[PDB]
Amino acid sequence: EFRMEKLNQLWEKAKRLHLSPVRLAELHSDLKIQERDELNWKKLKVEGLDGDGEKEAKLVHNLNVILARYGLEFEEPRVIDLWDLAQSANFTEKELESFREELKHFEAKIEKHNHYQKQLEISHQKLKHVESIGDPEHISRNKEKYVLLEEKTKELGYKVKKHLQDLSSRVSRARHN
Amino acid sequence: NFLLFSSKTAVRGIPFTLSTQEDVMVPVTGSPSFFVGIDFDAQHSTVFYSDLSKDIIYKQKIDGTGKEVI
Amino acid sequence: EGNQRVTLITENLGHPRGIALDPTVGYLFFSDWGSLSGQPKVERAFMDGSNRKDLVTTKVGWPAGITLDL
Repeated sequence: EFRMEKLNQLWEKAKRLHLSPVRLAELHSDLKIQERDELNWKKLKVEGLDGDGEKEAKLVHNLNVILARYGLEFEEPRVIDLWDLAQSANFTEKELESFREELKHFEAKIEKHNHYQKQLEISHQKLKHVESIGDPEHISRNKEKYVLLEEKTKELGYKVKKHLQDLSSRVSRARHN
Repeated sequence: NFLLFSSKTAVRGIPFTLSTQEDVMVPVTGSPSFFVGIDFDAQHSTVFYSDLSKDIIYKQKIDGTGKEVI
Repeated sequence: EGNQRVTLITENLGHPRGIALDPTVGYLFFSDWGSLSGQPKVERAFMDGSNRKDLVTTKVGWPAGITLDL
């Protein structure tokens, strides 16, 4: 890389120190520039074309400083699916925002439906215990609850299914057009 | 930008987006007309077309005015 | 006096024939004796063309005219 004797010695240290490669690359650059200046300076020493010490000072100044610089949002699977598909539909931003609010209301509906199905299950557990007990008054009361709670739960079931069909069909239509 | 297309009935311009389907330029139409060729000059906001039924080449602005024979 | 042209409805329009509106409520009604989809219908929109609905669809046939009892 360098003709110069003592610049070859200095250049090895920077490899050993693993300095910043860009600064390391620039360190080669100015040393390759300096070696031309250094040989030029000495070329005057055999040519006797300097006696004022300029061509020594100018080069050692840079070298000495070089010694310093280098040391040298949804919850239900169905609404998530509908939102994911509706993202790729031909919806206007206004229709997209209205559709977002519609999925929020649909999500509230499905949460209500699953809450009442779980209530229909714990009322079924109470009904199983009562039927095993066999008390006619307990059976009559638990029926008055259960047989009407079933219809309330099922009416929500129909309404959630219809809303899901409408939303899914509208998204599928808005994906092809 | 919009999608310029030509047919026998008319020359029309529709948005590239499939949501907002309404035309964005006045549909060019003639009585015996049969349109084939189209191009545009967006600096003057004009469209060139050829009525193959008349054998005439026209130019017309986007807003529907300024029909002239080329 | 025929200024400020702008198109409201164009999608699916088939054969639009009848039209009526009630600016006091903001609905626009128009009839259509066969769409690009095939179905003839009477439909309702807002007066800006948005939020279209099949207002009548069964046994519609060839709806030719519309008026409103305001």
